[PDB]
Amino acid sequence: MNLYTVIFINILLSLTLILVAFWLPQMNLYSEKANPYECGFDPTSSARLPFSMKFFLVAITFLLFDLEIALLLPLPWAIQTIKTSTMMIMAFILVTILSLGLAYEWTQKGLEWTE
Amino acid sequence: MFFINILTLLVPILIAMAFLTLVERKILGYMQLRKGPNIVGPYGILQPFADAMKLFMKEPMRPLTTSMSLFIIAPTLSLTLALSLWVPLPMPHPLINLNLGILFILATSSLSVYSILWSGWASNSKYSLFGALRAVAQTISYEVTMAIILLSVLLMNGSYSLQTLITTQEHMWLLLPAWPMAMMWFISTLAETNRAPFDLTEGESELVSGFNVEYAAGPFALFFMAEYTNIILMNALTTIIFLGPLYYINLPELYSTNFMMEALLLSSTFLWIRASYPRFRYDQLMHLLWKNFLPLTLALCMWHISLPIFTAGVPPYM
Amino acid sequence: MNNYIFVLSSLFLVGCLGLALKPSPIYGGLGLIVSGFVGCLMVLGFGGSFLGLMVFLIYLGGMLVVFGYTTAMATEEYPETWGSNWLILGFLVLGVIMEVFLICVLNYYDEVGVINLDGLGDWLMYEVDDVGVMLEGGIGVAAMYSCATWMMVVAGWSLFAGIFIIIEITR
Amino acid sequence: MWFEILPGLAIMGVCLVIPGVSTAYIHKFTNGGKEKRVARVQYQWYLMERDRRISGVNRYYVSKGLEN
Amino acid sequence: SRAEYVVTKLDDLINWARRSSLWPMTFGLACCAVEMMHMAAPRYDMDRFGVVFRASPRQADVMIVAGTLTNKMAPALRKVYDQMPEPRYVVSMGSCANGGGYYHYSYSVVRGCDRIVPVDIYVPGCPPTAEALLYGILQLQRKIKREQKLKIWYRR
Amino acid sequence: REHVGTDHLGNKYYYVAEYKNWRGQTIREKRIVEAANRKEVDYEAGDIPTEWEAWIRRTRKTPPTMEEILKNEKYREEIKIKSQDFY
Amino acid sequence: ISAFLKNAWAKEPVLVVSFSVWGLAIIMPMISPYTKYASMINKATPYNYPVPVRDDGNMPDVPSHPQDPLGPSLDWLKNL
Amino acid sequence: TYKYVNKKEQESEVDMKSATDNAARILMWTELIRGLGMTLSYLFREPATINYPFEKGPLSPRFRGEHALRRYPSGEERCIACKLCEAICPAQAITIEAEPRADGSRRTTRYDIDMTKCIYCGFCQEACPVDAIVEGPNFEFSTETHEELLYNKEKLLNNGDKWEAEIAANIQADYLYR
Amino acid sequence: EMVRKCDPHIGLLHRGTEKLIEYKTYLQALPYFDRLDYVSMMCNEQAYSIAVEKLLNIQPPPRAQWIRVLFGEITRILNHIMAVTTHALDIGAMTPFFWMFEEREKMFEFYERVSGARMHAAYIRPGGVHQDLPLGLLDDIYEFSKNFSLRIDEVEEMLTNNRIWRNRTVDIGVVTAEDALNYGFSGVMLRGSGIQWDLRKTQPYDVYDQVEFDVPIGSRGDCYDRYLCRVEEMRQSLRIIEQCLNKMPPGEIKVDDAKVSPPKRAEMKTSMESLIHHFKLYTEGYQVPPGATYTAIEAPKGEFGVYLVSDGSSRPYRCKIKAPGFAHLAGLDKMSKGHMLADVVAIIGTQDIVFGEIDR
Ligand SMILES: CCCCCCCCCCCCCCCCCC(=O)OC[C@H](COP(=O)(O)OCCN)OC(=O)CCCCCCCCCCCCCCCCC
Ligand code: SF4
Ligand code: SF4
Ligand code: SF4
Repeated sequence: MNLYTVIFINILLSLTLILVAFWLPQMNLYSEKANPYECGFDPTSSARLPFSMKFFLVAITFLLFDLEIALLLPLPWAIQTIKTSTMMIMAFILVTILSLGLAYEWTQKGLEWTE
Repeated sequence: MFFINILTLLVPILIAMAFLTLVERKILGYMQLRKGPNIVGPYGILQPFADAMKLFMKEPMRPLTTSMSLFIIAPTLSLTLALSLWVPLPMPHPLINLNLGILFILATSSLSVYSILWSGWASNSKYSLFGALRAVAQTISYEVTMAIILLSVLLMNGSYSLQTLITTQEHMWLLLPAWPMAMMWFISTLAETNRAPFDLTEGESELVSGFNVEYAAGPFALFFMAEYTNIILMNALTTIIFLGPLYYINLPELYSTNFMMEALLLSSTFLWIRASYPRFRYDQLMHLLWKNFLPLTLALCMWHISLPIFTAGVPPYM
Repeated sequence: MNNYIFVLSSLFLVGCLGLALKPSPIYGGLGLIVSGFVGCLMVLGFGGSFLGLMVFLIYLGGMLVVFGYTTAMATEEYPETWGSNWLILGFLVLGVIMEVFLICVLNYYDEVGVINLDGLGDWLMYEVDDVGVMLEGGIGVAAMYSCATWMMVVAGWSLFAGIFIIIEITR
Repeated sequence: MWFEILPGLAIMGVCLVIPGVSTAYIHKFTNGGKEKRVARVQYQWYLMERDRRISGVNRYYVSKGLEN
Repeated sequence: SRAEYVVTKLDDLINWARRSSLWPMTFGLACCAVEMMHMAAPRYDMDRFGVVFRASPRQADVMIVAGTLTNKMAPALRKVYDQMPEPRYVVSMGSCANGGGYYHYSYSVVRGCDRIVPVDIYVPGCPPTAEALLYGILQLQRKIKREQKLKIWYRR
Repeated sequence: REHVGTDHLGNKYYYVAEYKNWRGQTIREKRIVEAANRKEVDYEAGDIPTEWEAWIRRTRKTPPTMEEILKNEKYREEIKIKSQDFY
Repeated sequence: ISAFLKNAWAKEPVLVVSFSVWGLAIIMPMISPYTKYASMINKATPYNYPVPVRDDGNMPDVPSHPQDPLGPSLDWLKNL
Repeated sequence: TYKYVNKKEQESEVDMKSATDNAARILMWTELIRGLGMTLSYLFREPATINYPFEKGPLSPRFRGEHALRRYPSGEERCIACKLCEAICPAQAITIEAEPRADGSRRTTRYDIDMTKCIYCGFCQEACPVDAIVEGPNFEFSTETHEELLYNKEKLLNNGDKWEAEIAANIQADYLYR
Repeated sequence: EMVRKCDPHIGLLHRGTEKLIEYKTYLQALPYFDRLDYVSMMCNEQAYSIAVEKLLNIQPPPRAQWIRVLFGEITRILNHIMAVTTHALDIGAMTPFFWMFEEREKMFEFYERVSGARMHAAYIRPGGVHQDLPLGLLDDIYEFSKNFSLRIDEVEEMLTNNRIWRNRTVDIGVVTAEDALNYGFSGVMLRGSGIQWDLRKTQPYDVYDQVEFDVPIGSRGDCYDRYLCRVEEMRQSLRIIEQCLNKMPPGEIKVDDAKVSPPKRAEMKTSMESLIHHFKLYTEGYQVPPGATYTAIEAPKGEFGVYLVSDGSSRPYRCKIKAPGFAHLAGLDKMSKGHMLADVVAIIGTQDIVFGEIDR
């Protein structure tokens, strides 16, 4: 109940600040004020056109590494096991596999950016 | 009474951030050979409130090309998460004792990125999109190593609960066993808060302003408030994890004071660095992390898996 | 507090329906993050902590990458939201009202078979080791490092080969 | 000089020490002189529930000694 | 005392906030921008008066027109002024901007920024001394100090 | 610090040479004013005697003598008269 | 090929330290004399009720009281 | 004569001590710590900022500021409508129209300087044969409306009267250099 | 964020300086040259003065030449501080800007004391300098110069060996020597790629032939190299300032030919010839012989040149100013290839440009 209460109070505080901000100041709205901004000269195209990403490979690699962090996180409870040999061996294997994958992607110029 | 506790945890934190703005400006001034603010009240103590007032009283803007939904949501989310992350912290007794406190912090901070992302997309402006995608790159950098750093220190902590760290550091700081982890953690916090040198998501030089280019008045105020709350939060997290304060069950206030001292010093160090150093190019930030921090972080993770086993020092669960 | 888990599940269904109506991928990812949060809350209510926190963390990262790709590749000049097209809006509202009607129909037809709006919340958690010590899902998930080692072996190979696979596909 | 940084830093320090002290004192006051019990595990929750049922006032912090 | 008294004090607080925190937009067109930089420099330190530069016009208050306003530039200046959120003020520094300045009789130069935007404070010079621009900023603060917006509404 | 003058308007001037404090940081020399009002916003040109400003900005090497200013009060006031005669 | 390692230590120190600590992590558990004690301590940590066993008269080793001299002893941990 | 700023030196300078030094520099962020130390050194210095409004920066006797029209000590106006200032002004701000007074002297019916067209060069006080037009030490005269910056004869003469003593002192200080 | 193509759109500060000058006398046109490169004012006006003196066949006096070189080098300190510090700010590092703008303020104090204006001085005029140095100015300049070394060393401690600075500048905007020459770059842009060149040495003017200094020269032809050259050039300029301070000669400050230089005011108030000369010089102005010339000086940004055409009248016929930035910024598209927006942000600084001179 307490976590819910504190988070709801935070949400209400933020929303109240937003409402004050949007309903206190004097508003004069016209098209030039409401148009996008680009350093003084009108836009030449939309902002919704495709915006090529030069780090897509490392994005997907970040997905994979996030899941491997996922595999690693149970370690604080695991270390309490009675089969310490197996636990340590398996953790070493997992970390070594992570490192070797990173090394392969490094040597194949994967962490570099397309141009 | 829990509501009184909520007030006593939120109001002082908001005031602390408000005055962190002034402290940053004055420290930068005195380090750049100028006095900084010193007119708005004695020694410029009213400047934060003056600026907050001005921002909340300046017109709020709804540009015609914006997705008003996310445009209004993302700032609110930013401030909400900034305030929320303070909940689980033990100083020394936490407002909310979560068993998986560190995982809570990780998940909430990771969600903070979506405020920047959605704001940058909703602005529907070119610089805003640049900022959002640079934030994507910054997160892809820091998170992978942040998680392993916390895991490596947790292998000695014994559990994911933050309150356990006090008892773990009852005799010494975690820094001494794991300064190598601590420095990477410090740089990673620097990156996470979007602070300089890694201040790329709002690189005033390259981009006039990142996500917050179309945001003005109170929404922009909310973004800034979330930023300077997160600075203090991360410095507090460092103070708790490493740089352990002193806990004497009879004298909690000693822990409270030691924590305030160390957190203030580290938060000042943030501004010190901001003034000292230039900015990275976000490709160079990503390379820094992935090709320097990540290898060493992984190697230290294996080292800290081994150390409990071969030192016969596995920590107690519970 | 009796309808808590049912309300969470219903909100999850609403989020998944929004995803199914396949709006612009940005708003789809937003709805998916909301659904992930709801699922985390459901798991926590059932008492599993690690699993719920875990989906939340993993999918914050995953939907970040999804955002990156959609804005780099899956973008139109005029992205379509739920309310952009009356077809999608009408079928969204229709989904809500039809699901409510189905819930009521099942409730009346059989009050116990599937949905039991009477006594909702009575049958959530069945048994608990009141004096037990380790019961949290963390231990069960840590079983991978000791007993279900084959499981971690297959998962780790999956990720390892995944790295090579994506490298070659993106070549 | 550099002494003029200290004012705002003093306001900082007071506002950052208030939370911990306040929460500690509130916990003690609202749990009857003893810092809040922690239920990291179902066993501790069971003990706290037993204390609540034994108190006779439905408060876990109210304790009963050999006199009972 | 009276609703007038409370409204006057509220207006005083409003203007105290606005004048104590005013953020010039990073606009600079010619030499006079150099003296603006010097005003930013340690010796005078604009920040001391609460004045801090911001890049996005969306987050600014005062536009310091520093330099000549060429015909080619005029549309951009007008749009950034329009895109600034209200309340907003315009400070004109240098002869280049107050009027045509040295280049007043030229075919390209707009004879004064006041023609393209409504000006509040005119700072003369060539370049106006950083001290002169600081005095102009204080003058603008005085102008804000006398606003009576809330009072005019209540009497309205 | 030193005092140097309290003009008719009310402003008080000081001179402060170079001194080095505790650690000998070497505080730089100053020529300061203390005005009738201690708020910067309320400062308007002409609040300071024109002669006094000179020594503040180092154009005038030595501080003015109040009588010297008093003469300036004369000439300025009645110079507007003699020009009315001479057309 | 000591020159290779030494130039690596000069130009790319991070990789060298990473590989070195990786090797040390793999090696030390075999070298260390205290490795045996980890599993013994984990087994010692008693997290479940020690269910008593019916005394059929053919059980000399198992004790009849916690304070009896028979059964497991944890003095090796008490002065590990 | 030349000097290479960044000439590449020697590639064979290899020692265990030197490699350790380089690795320590890389891993321990030595230069970054050095920069932090430099910034801290700055922190504790006296700030150079001047409490502007009550403390004003140095100005020399030659300062070129606000134009002013002096008077002869008797009360006569020094300007005799020679118009050299108008002829020379690079920006064509001065406009003068003069007539012969009753006595027969030259006097300016109107003397107008457009201070928004003036570039404060000083060529007017340079070329005034009777030291009539002088650019006073004042620099604080920002106005709230464009029409107040179009100075006229009365405004210029009043400025001269107001700043006479300091204008006179600067002129005595400087005339030898001129 | 890859920059495929760069298309500068200049002229947003074009004010028709060159057309205006055709309606103004030579002295009346001198102030225009302060307004061009507004961070190297005195060097600009020195270029104009040299051109006009070349046409007139007049030679400035020794003390005037020595003062002109002294203040040209002080102006070079100003410009190089501006370039380095604004480059640092643009990259991200900000403290050096304030640290060195304090020194720039002191230097503006010297400017004002000698001319009466902080910048846009209009001091160096055809035929010498307007007024002689005020007493004590040399001593104050010496006091400034004896300590400027500490400030420059501190800035170098900040940025030179910084790994962040090195990563953000080194190997950025590489320009080969042949392409530099062909594109028409000048000054530090050439000396960074390694072309040994400096007008002060190869084509001397004023007393530069009598002052000893070194010309820093690059090696890798990148932003880091050019920044190093700029810093070392500030040091060499300090050397030259010392030389000038010790070598200031006595004498007059303007050519004693009242048909080109205005007479002394005291004499103008006594001698008829002086009064007539003052009158005609400040009205019609001196007449320049019919001719045409091109003069160039190593302005702090590069080779600043004016192609002046005279038709025998008191007003110039055609004045074409070669801003060293006009050739530079054109090569922006070439320099920024395969580099991203941040690297472009940086490359703009190294070109060391003021749009006043670019647009004229
Ligand atoms: C006993 C057996 C077991 C023993 C195990 C222990 C083995 C020894 C391990 C020693 C290594 C310690 C960890 C060092 C991590 C440093 C990573 C690194 O190598 O530096 C990366 C970078 C250097 O720059 P760069 O040249 O790009 O590096 C690549 C060169 N090819 O450096 C950078 O990233 C710097 C750029 C960011 C600058 C951020 C500003 C920081 C300012 C200083 C902070 C000072 C305080 C830090 C302490 C915080 C405490 C909480
Ligand atoms: S007003 Fe004068 S100093 Fe300012 S930009 Fe124009 S010409 Fe240069
Ligand atoms: S200072 Fe120069 S521009 Fe101004 S009025 Fe005098 S001559 Fe004309
Ligand atoms: S130059 Fe002097 S005397 Fe001649 S018109 Fe001008 S002010 Fe009068």
